[PDB]
Amino acid sequence: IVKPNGEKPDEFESGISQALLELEMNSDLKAQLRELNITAAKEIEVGGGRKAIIIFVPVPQLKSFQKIQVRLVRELEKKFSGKHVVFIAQRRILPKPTRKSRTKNKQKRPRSRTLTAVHDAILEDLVFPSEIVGKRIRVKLDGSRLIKVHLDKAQQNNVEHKVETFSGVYKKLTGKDVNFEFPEFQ
Amino acid sequence: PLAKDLLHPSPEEEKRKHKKKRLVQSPNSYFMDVKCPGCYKITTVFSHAQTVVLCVGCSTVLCQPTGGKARLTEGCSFRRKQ
Amino acid sequence: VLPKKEKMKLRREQWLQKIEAIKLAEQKHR
Amino acid sequence: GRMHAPGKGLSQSALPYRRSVPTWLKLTSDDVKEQIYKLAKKGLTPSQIGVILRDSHGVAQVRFVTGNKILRILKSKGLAPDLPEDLYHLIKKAVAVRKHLERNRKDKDAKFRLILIESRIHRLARYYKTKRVLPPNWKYESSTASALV
Amino acid sequence: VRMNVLADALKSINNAEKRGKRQVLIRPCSKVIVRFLTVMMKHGYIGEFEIIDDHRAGKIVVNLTGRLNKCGVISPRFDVQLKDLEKWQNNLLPSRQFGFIVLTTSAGIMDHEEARRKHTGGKILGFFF
RNA sequence: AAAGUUGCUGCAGUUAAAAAGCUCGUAGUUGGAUCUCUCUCGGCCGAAGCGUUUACUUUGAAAAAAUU
Repeated sequence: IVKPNGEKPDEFESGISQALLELEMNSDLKAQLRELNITAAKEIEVGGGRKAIIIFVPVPQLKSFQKIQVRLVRELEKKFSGKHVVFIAQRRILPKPTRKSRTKNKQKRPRSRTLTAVHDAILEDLVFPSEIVGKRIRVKLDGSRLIKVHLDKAQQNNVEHKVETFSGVYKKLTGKDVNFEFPEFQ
Repeated sequence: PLAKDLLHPSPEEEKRKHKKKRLVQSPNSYFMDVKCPGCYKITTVFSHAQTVVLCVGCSTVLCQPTGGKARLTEGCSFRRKQ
Repeated sequence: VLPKKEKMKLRREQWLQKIEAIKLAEQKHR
Repeated sequence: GRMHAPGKGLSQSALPYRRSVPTWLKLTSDDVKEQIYKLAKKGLTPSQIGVILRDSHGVAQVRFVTGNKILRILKSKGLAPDLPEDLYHLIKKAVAVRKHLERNRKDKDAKFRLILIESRIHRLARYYKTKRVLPPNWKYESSTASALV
Repeated sequence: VRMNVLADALKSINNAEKRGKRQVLIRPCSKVIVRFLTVMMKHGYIGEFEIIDDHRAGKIVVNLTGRLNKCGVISPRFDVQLKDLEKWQNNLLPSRQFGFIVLTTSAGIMDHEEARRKHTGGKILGFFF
C-alpha cells in the first residue's frame, strides 16, 4: 500500500496501510483501493492540540484518489478518533537554477516543478469538495503577505469546520498564512 | 463620492460592467441543455453558438446562429446548466 | 497679469515652504 | 489598435477563472481526442475543431480537458499541415485579391488592400522563420502563392 | 503599445493622489511594482494594498493615505554607480532629507539610504516624496 | 558664463519659427505578465569541470612626474 521514495516505512504509514487494507477487505471501495497505493503519511498539530492527518499520495494516480475522496475521508474519520484527513500529492520542488549548480542540467526544470506552481497545486489539492474560485494577497504594514482564498459556496456545508485545519496544514507544509472565505455570490 | 470599496463591488455593478472590465473578468455566455420536441435526448449547446446544431439522432435543427445568442427552434426545451 | 518671473519665484518659494513645514512636522515625530 | 486598420475594438473572448472541468461533462480526454482526430480527417482547421467541440459536444476548453491544445494534439499524431492555418488563410485571401485585380485593373483600392495583405504575410512569415516552423529558404512569391493553395 | 508597466502604475497612483482619492486600482501587477509598493509602504506613504489574482497578470488595489506628494518613474533605467548616486538625489529630490531614489541592486529593490548602507549600486527606478 | 537662444540633465512645433498629403512600407530605437555546485588523485583541503553566456554593481591589482 505504501511505496516510499526513500523506501523506509514507519509505523505511522504502516497503520495507515493497515487501515486502507481493512477498508479494502470490507467496504464497497474494492474496485479502486486494490489498484491504488500511497507514498507517505504525517500527523501534525493544528488548532490547539487537534491532530490532523496528511496523506501524501503519488501524482499520476491522484485523479483516481480524487474520485474517491469523501468516502475515504469519512471512513478514515470513523476508523480513527475525532481527527481530520486531507489528501495532498507528493510534489518535488526543484531548486531555482542559479549560475552555481551541478552539471545535471542538460535539460531545463519544468514549470510544474517550481515553488509557486507546486504551492498553488497544493492549495488546490488540499480542498477538494470546494473549489478555489478566487485568491487575494493582502500585504500588511509589516511587509508580510496574507493569502485569502475564496471558495465555492455550493460545498460550504462539508468544509466549514475544516478551514482552521486547512490553514494549519498550509502553514505547516508551506509556511504562508492563509485564510479561507466564502463569497456571498459569484 | 470619492469613498467606496473597489475591492468589494456589489453584484449589480459587477454584472453591469463589461465582461473584461470587471474586478476579475468572467464570460457572459453559458452552456445549456436542450430537449428536442420530437425526441427525449439531451444536447449540450453553447448559448452563443456559431454553428447550426443538429440532433445526433433526429437531425432536427436545434438552434440557428445569429449575431449574439443562438436562436432555438420553437418547440425545443432548454435549461440553464451548472 | 503679472510676469512669469515672480510667478515662478512664488511657486518655488511656497514649495520650499511646504518642504520646511513637512520637515518640521516629521522631525516632531521623533 | 489594429495592425493596418484605424480601428481599436475591445471585443474578444474572456476565459473564466475556473480551469477545472465541469462536473456535468462526462467525456474523457481520449474520447475528445478521437473526436479531434475524426474532425481533422474530415479536413478541419483547429479553429473549426474548437468551435464545433464547444458548440455541439459541450467541451468548453480542449486544453482544460485533454491537457494539450488542438495543434499539438494533431501534431503528435501527425495530422497537422506544413504551413500554419493563419498564414494559409492570408495567402488564400491574397490569391483571391490578386485574381480580382488581374480581372479588374482599375481597382486601386484592391491594390492597396493587397499590399496590406502581403505585408501581413511578410510579418507572419518572418515570425515563423524565426521560430523554425517554416524552412529558412521559404519565401512568399506572387506566382507561387496559388501553388500553396 | 504598453511598455514599462511600472510607469503606468506610478502615474495612476500619482493621478489618484492628486484628486484626493483614498483607493486606487492598478493593472497589470508585476514583481517590480509590488516591490516598489512595499518600499513605499515601509516608509509610510501608500498605506496598504492587496493583490487581486486572476489567471492573468494580476491587479492591485492600493489604499492611499495622503502623505504622498509625487511618485515618479525614471526611464530609461540608468545605471547608478555609488558615487553618482549622490548627484542623482540632488537632481530628483527637493531636499536631502525626504524623497526616495529606488534602486534595483543585486541585494534587492531598495531605497538610496539602504543601498548606501549595503554599499552597492544598481538601476534607478523612481523616487517619491 | 549669464542662456533652459542647441535644451542628456533641460526648450519648443493650434493662433507667435515650426507636424511630412495620407496610410501598407525593411534596418535602427523601444518592447506585457510569469521560474525560491561537485567529481577524481596527493596533505577537513589543494588541482580539475566550471555553474549557459553576458551587460550591471562592488572589491583588488596595475597605471610618469608636474597640474588640481
